[PDB]
Amino acid sequence: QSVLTQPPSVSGAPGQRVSISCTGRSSNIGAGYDVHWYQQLPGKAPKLLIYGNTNRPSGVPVRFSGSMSGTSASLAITGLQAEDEADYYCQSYDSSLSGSVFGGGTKLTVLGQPKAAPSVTLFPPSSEELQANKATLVCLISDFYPGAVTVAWKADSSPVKAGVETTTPSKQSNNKYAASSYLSLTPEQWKSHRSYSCQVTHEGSTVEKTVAPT
Amino acid sequence: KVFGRCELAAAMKRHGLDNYRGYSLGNWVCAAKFESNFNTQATNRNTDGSTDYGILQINSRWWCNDGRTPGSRNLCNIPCSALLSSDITASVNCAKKIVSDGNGMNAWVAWRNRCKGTDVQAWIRGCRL
Amino acid sequence: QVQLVESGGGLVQPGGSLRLSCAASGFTVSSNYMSWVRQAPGKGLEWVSVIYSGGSTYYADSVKGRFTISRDNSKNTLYLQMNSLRAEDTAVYYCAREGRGDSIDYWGKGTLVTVSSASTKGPSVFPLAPSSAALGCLVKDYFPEPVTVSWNSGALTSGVHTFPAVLQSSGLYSLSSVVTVGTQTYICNVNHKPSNTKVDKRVEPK
Repeated sequence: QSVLTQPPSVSGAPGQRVSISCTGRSSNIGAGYDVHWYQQLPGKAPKLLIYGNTNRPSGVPVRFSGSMSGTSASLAITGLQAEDEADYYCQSYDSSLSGSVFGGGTKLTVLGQPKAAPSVTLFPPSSEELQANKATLVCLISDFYPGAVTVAWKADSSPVKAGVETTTPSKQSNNKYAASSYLSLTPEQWKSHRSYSCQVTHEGSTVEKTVAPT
Repeated sequence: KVFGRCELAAAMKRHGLDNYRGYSLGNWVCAAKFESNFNTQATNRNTDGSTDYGILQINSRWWCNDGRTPGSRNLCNIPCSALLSSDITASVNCAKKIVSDGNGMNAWVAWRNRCKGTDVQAWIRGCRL
Repeated sequence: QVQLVESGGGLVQPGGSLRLSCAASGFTVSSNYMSWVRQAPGKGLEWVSVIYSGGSTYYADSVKGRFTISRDNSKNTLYLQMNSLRAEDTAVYYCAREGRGDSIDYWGKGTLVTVSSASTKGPSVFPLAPSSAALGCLVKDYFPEPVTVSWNSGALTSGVHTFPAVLQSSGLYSLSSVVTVGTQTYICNVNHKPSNTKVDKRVEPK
């Protein structure tokens, strides 16, 4: 992913004509070896999008087109759609390396999608876990767009930083995101407070879930 | 000389290209189609000043001498004109050496783009071989 | 119809050896161009190796000498024998069928290969009892990834949500699976294959 380069990110608006460049060299594109393109949706294997610079396999919409000129290739999307949000990869053959080569990949972003508030569910430590001398507070965040959330935990009213483990938001099967936060406590720490709170901030908008020992 | 596909398949078979270095006869016929259109006399200038010669479009920068490619190597130790004969012996012998370089049949840009991974047996299908 | 199924993936120690398999159906592996493509977590696609229809083999410089691509006609399977495995060989390995000009026609689902000195660790499963409705299971402190959480051996798939796992300070993973709904029996079937952990949990309101 070094002899073929791509921009790491490309951002477009709905209906916009955008393009993703694939910069090669004399040992690959320059030599005349055709460029192939792949679209990789979250949690999926890649799928062939364009083959032999310009050909579209069956099932690929007409808004996808490819072009090649000199030492570079271009993947063009005319009339950008929310469903096109994915990672895009160019691929060719390099005579200096004697094998197939991929570009570094381009994360395509479609900016104009409806902003989705995070669905927040907080769970207290289970009885079974407390019997094992452990306490885990589980704060689950789903169906949110864009994919940037902050998690703040509270012990009664004072904020807590220790034992906090939060995942980076990752894309679901619908362009909305999923995130999780875990608060690791001892059963003694858990019972020493009247309540614990999970504070999820998404777009200045704050949502709070509260659990208490019982 | 412009070969017919079955006539070339027959010639390439007699010259020992069927499964040579792991490439079935169909690969060599397909490569010759997309390189020269089965024309032994085909010549094509490259933008680096080199020229491709014959039925398998063998390049003067590495494999043959055409006396007009400064920085050329002549690895097949032959004048490029010898690759233009009606008899494919010289082109077959230089192709056997080329396919043994680090890239296999990918040395032929057209074989990689047009033939590799396709039904190459279609190029010899129907020929009484 | 055309199918590519990878297996043989998992945890191995550095300097260790692992053999990946890719059982194919819908075509003859001996008559096709087959390749292996890998993807390190959160990274790009990296071409590993290829076997031609006529048997020629090619490798990425990063795996040269250490890896061997092969195929068996009897079993219609493609193999990837990996030796002297290193931390950087950690990736999701894809079996691939090539089309025209080394373009890839079909891909498998991928198999995770983790090259680490850390030991396999089965998870502890805990019920996330309904509000006193959303209820689920906590799949705590496991290594390596992945884990599958089914409901009544697949019977329930409707309204389920298994979340991506957190990589804790301890180097162990934890994840949570919910389902939006005291009469029916909910049994979160957790399955962590690297440690044989197959558990059937139970979530009623406490």
